[PDB]
Amino acid sequence: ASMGTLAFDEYGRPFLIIKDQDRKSRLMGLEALKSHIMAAKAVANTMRTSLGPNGLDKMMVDKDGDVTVTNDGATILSMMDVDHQIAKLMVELSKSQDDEIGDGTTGVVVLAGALLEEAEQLLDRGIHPIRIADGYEQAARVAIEHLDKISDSVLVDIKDTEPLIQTAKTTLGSKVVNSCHRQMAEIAVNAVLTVADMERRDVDFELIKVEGKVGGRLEDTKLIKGVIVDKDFSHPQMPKKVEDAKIAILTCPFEPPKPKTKHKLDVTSVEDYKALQKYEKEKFEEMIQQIKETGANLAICQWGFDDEANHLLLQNNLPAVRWVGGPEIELIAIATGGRIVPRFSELTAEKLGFAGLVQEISFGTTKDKMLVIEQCKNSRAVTIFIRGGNKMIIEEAKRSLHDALCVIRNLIRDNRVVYGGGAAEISCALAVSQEADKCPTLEQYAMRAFADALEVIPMALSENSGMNPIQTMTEVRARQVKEMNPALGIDCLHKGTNDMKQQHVIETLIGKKQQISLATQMVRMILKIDDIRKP
Amino acid sequence: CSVYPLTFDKNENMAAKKKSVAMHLSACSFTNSDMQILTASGDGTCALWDVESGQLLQSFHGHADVLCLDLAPSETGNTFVSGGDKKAMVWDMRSGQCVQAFETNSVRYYPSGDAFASGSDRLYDLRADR
Amino acid sequence: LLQKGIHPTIISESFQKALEKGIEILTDMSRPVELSDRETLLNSATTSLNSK
Amino acid sequence: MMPTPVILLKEGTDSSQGIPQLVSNISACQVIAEAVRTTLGPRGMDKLIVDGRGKATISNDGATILKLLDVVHPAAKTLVDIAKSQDAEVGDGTTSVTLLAAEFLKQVKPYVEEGLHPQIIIRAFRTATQLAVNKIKEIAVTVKKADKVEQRKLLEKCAMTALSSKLISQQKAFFAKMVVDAVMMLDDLLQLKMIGIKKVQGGALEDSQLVAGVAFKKTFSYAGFEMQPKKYHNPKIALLNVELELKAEKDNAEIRVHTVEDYQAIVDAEWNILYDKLEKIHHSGAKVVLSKLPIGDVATQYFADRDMFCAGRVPEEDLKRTMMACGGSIQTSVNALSADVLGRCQVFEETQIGGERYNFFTGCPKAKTCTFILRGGAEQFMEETERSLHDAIMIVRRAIKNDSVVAGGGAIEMELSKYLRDYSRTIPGKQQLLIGAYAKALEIIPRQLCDNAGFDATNILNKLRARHAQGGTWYGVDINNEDIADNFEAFVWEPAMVRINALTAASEAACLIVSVDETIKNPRSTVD
Ligand SMILES: Nc1ncnc2c1ncn2[C@@H]1O[C@H](COP(=O)(O)OP(=O)(O)O)[C@@H](O)[C@H]1O
Ligand SMILES: Nc1ncnc2c1ncn2[C@@H]1O[C@H](COP(=O)(O)OP(=O)(O)O)[C@@H](O)[C@H]1O
Ligand SMILES: [Mg+2]
Ligand SMILES: [Mg+2]
Repeated sequence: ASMGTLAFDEYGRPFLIIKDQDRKSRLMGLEALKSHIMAAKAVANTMRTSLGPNGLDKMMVDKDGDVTVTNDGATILSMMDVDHQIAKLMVELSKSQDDEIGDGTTGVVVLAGALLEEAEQLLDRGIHPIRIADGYEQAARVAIEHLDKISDSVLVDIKDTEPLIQTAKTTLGSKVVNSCHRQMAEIAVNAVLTVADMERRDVDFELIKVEGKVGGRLEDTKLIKGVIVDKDFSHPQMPKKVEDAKIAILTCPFEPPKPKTKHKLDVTSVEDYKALQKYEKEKFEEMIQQIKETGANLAICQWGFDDEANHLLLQNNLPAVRWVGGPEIELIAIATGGRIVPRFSELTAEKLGFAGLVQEISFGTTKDKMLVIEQCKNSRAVTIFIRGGNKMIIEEAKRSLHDALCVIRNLIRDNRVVYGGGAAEISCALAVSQEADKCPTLEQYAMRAFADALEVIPMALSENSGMNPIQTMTEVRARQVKEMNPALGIDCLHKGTNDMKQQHVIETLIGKKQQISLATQMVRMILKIDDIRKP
Repeated sequence: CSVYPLTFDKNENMAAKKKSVAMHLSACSFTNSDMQILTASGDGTCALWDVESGQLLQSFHGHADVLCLDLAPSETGNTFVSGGDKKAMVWDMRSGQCVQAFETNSVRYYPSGDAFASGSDRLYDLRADR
Repeated sequence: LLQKGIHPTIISESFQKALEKGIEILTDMSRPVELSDRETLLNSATTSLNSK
Repeated sequence: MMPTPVILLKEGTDSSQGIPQLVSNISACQVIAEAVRTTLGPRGMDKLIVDGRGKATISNDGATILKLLDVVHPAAKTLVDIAKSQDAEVGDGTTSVTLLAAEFLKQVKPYVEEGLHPQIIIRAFRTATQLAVNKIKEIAVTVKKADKVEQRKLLEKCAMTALSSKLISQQKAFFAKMVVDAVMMLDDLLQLKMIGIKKVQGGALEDSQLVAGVAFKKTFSYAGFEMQPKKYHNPKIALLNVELELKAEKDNAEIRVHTVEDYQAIVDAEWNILYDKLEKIHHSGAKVVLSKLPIGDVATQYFADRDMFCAGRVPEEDLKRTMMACGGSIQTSVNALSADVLGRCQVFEETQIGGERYNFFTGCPKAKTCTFILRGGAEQFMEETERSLHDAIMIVRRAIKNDSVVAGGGAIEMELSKYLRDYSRTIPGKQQLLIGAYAKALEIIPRQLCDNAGFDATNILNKLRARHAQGGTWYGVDINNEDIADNFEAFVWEPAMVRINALTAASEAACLIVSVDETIKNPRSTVD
C-alpha cells in the first residue's frame, strides 16, 4: 500500500521500474483522501480562531527570528512553514483570495476545511468523490444566485461616504486598529476616493503610498494629500519650510555633463587647461541660473549632486533635495502637477509643479528628518503615514489599511453589498437546503453537506464570542426562517440585536462570491487527487 | 585573500611604494582615481582612506557585518555600493549617506551604471528601485 | 457533537438514554426461542459461520 | 558458470535472457499502466507527483504523469515513449495508448509462457491492427456538406468530449465554446504560438476570458509611466525592436575631442539622437509604443508629455501576437514609420486582474491570434486548466483538418472487438487465438471506465457485447445513468484519428516489447 510494489520478479531476477523506488513513497486510493482532508481540517481549525471581531492574532516567527503579529489569514499562511502539499494548496487559496479581493482570506480556509470535513463523512458512506464535487458545485451555484438575489446597493458618491465608511469599519473591526476604527476607516475611504478613475474603472494602488514610522501614537496616523519623502534638504543651512513652492523636478545630476559613449578629452596645452576650468565653472553657473530663471522656489533631483551645486543652490535662495527615488519622483510630479525635466536646458515655467507647503519633519530624539509635500491644488496621489508604539503594530496597521483600501476598491468596482455577521452564510445555507429538497436523492447529501459547511462561519463567530455555537446559530436560523430577513447574524459585539442593518455590518457581494467560488474550486481539486508520490 | 609579498623583490620601478598598512579587511578595492582606497571589516563599517595622506577620510556604518564592496567609477566620490544583512546599500561620499537601499557577497556594478548585479550565496535598476 | 459546542457530559448521559431506548427496542423486536427447536439452533450456527 | 580468468564482458554486466525476461517486461508494462488507470473517464482522478526539489505537479494527463515518473526499466520506457508520441501527433488519448498496449501484453502473456514463438504474436498483432484501422476508417461518420453551423456544433461537441474528464468538466460547455472560438480565428497553420495562455491567480473558472486580440502583463514600467493615459479609443500601435535609451552609440565606439566646444557638441549630439528617434516615433501618429528592447526613463517621460503610452521589454511572443492581431510590422529602425507598418486596434486599456496589471488590445476585426486569461485559486490549478485547454485545442485543430468522428465511451472499441472476433473465428486457429486475445484486450477501456465510475464492469461489458452483437455501433458506457446508451446520440464524439493513432502506437509498442528476447545492462561508468 505504501512505498509502492516490491516484487523482485517471480523468477528471482531484479525488478527495477522507477529510479530510487525503494526510497519513494506512495498513497493509493481512499486513504490519500482521508490524509488530505485531515491536513486541510487541521489548517482550517488553526485559522478559525482568528475569525471575527473577537478573533485572536497569530504571532509568526520566520527563519531569522523576526516576529510578526497579525490577524490576516493570507499573511499567516504565507509565513507558515508547511511541508504537506494540501497545506500548500490552502496557502495558495488564501493568497488567491487576497489577490482577487484583499479581504476574507480567513473565511475561505475555514469554508474549505468545513467542506472537506463534510466530504469525509460523505466518503465514508460510499459516495464517489466526483459526485461530492459535483454536488458542491451545484450548491455553490445556488448560493451565488441567492447572494445576487439578497444583495443590496450602496451609493459610491463622494458627497456621501457614510456607507463606504461603514463598510471600511466592518472590514477593520477584526484588526488591532479597532481602537482608531473610525479614523482608520475615514482615511482609507478618502485615500481610495481621492485616487480613483471615477468612471467605475480601476483604482491604481501605485498612487497610494503607505509609509510607517515608529514613535508617536497610533491615533497620529493621517492621510496626506501629497507625498511624504524619506529625505531632507541637502545643505544643512537651507530653510526647513517653503510655502507656495514652485517645484522643479529634475532627473539630471547637478554635475558637468558627460557622454554615455566612451569618450576622452585631450588637454594638450595650458590654454586647454584654462578652458576646461572655465568651462566647468561656467557649466555650474549656467545650470544654477537656468534653474533660477523659471522662478522655481524649490528643486528636486534624483541622482544627487556635488558641493559647488549645493553652495550655489543655497546662495540663490533655492532649497533643494537630492537622491529622491524614482517612484517618489513620479509621485511628486503627479501630486504637484509638474512635469519631469531630463535636463536644465528644457526646464521652463510651465513644467513647474506647485505645492502649498514643503516642510522638514523631525521625529523626536532620532536625528531623522523626513520631507513632506502637501497642500497641492488637485493632487491625484495620496500618502498614508502610520505612527505607532512599535514596528509590529505598524506592520499590522499597514496590512489592515491595505485590507480597507482593497474593500473600498471592491465597492468601486461593484457597489452591491451583503450584510455580514454570518447572515449571508445562514441565508445561503437555507437556500441550499430548500433547493436540495426538490433535488433528486443522490445529490441531496452533497448539497446538505455544503449547507452544513456554509453554516460553520456563524458557529465560528459564536465560538470566538463566547456564545454557544449550535444554540445561537439555530436560534438565528429559526428567526431568519420565521420573519423574512436575511440580515440576521451573530451578535459578536453583544450590542443587543441580531439585525446587521442597524449594526451596520456590511460586506462586499464580490468578496462573498469570490470566497464561495474559490473554496468550491479548491475543494473539488483536493477531492479529485487520489495518489501521492513523494520521494 | 590576495596579499602580495612584503619586500616587492624588485629594483625600484617606482611602484614598490604600496602603503597597504591594513589598519581596518574583507573588501579592499582600489578606486578609479588611485588617491583613495576603500576597505571594509567585520564590524559593519565601511572605511574610506586617502592613500597619499594616509588617514581615514570618513567611515560608513548603516548595516550586521559588511562583506562585498563595489564602486561606480566617478571621481570615486559619486557612489559605491555595499551588499554585506541582505541589504544592498548605495552611499554617496559627497554627503556620507545611504542614498538608496534594497532589502533582498558578490555584488557587481554594471558598466552602464543604471543597474548593478547582486549575486548572493539580480539586475536591480537604480532608476526604478526594483 | 463536541465541535458544535456540547460538553462531553451531556453527550454521555444522552448516549445512556439512547442505549436504554435501543435496548427496549431490541427486546421488543426479539422473538422467543426454545432449545428443543433444532432448526433455529442450526440457523444461528450457520449464520455465525457464514462470515468465516 | 566458470571463473574464466579473463572475463569476456566488462565486470558488472547484467544479462537476462529467455521467457522469464519477456514475462518480466510484460509485468513492468502492467506496473506502468497501473499508475495511470484511475485518470481515465469523466470519473477519473488526478495524480500528485513531487520531484526532488519539493515542487508538486497535479495532472489528469497520462503523458504528463508518465513523464514526471522516473521510469528506468528498458521495456517500460516504451509505454512512456508511445504516450509522448500520442501526445505529439494527436494530443489526446495518452492514457488509452498505455492501457491498450499493457492489455495486449497481458492477453498474450499466457501464450508467451507456453513457448509460443514471438514472431507469430507480432504477425497477429500487425494483422489485427491493420484490420482495426481499416474498420475505423470505414465506419467513421462524416458529413459531406460542410456548413458553418454543423461544423461549429461538431467542433464544440468534440471539445466537450475531450474536456469532460478534467477538473474543468463542470464548465466544459463554456470552455469548449471558448476554445472553438479561439481556434477558428487562426489563419491557415493553426500555430499554437498564435494562441496565448495567460495564467492569473485569483478568481473563479467562470471569470476566465478569451481576448479577441492580444493581452500581456505590464513589463517593468519606469518613472513617469503613471502619468501616461491608460485608455485609447482609436490608437495606432508602433511595434518596434529598438532600445530607446541614452547609451553608447556602439560597443567599440570611442569619442576623441580636444576642445570643450566639441565636448558640449558631443553631449548635445547624443541627446539629439535620442530626441530624433523619439520625434520620428511621435510624428508617425502612433499613440501606443511597444518595444522588444528596454525603454528608458527619458523616453517614458517624453511619451508621457505627449499623452502617449510606452511599454518596453515586451516578450517576443507577445509582440508577434500583437503584430498578428493589430496588423503592423516590427521595426528595427524608426527612419520609415509609414502607416503600413503601424498596428491598429479599436480599444486599448490597462486594467487590473487579480493584483496584476494587464494591457489589453481589443476590437481587432481581422485578428489572426487569441489570448487566454485563466483564473484559478492555485498555481497547479491553472497549470492543469492550461493542460486541459491544450488537449481541447489539439482535438479541435485535428477536427478542423478532418471532421471524421467516432462515438466515444468504448463504443468504437466494442465495435472493433466484435469485428475482430468475427474475423478471427474464420481462420485456421493458431492466429485465431491471438486475434481473439487482441479483441478481448480491446475491452480494457470500457471496463476501466466502469471501474473508475464505480459500476459493475462485468454486467456493463456483457450488455455492451450483446447489444453490439445484435445490432448497434455507437452503444457505449453511460456514466451518469450507470448503464449503456447511444453515445453518438449522446454527443460523445471523438476524432477518428485519435483511435487510429492509439491503436497503431499500442500495437507497435507491443510488437517491439515482444520482439526482444535478451536484455543486457552494461556496468555503470562514472558513478560518482
Ligand atoms: N461587528 C461585527 N459583528 C458581527 N460580525 C462581524 C462584525 N465585524 C466583522 N464580522 C464578521 O467577521 C468575519 C471575519 O472578518 P475579518 O476577520 O475582518 O476578515 P476575514 O473574513 O478575512 O476573517 C466576517 O465574515 C464578518 O461577517
Ligand atoms: N461523456 C462521456 N461518457 C462516456 N465516456 C467518455 C465521456 N467523455 C469521455 N469519455 C471517455 O474517456 C476516454 C478518454 O479519457 P480522457 O482522460 O479524457 O483522455 P485520455 O484518453 O487522454 O485519458 C475516452 O475513451 C472516452 O470514451
Ligand atoms: Mg476581513
Ligand atoms: Mg482525453
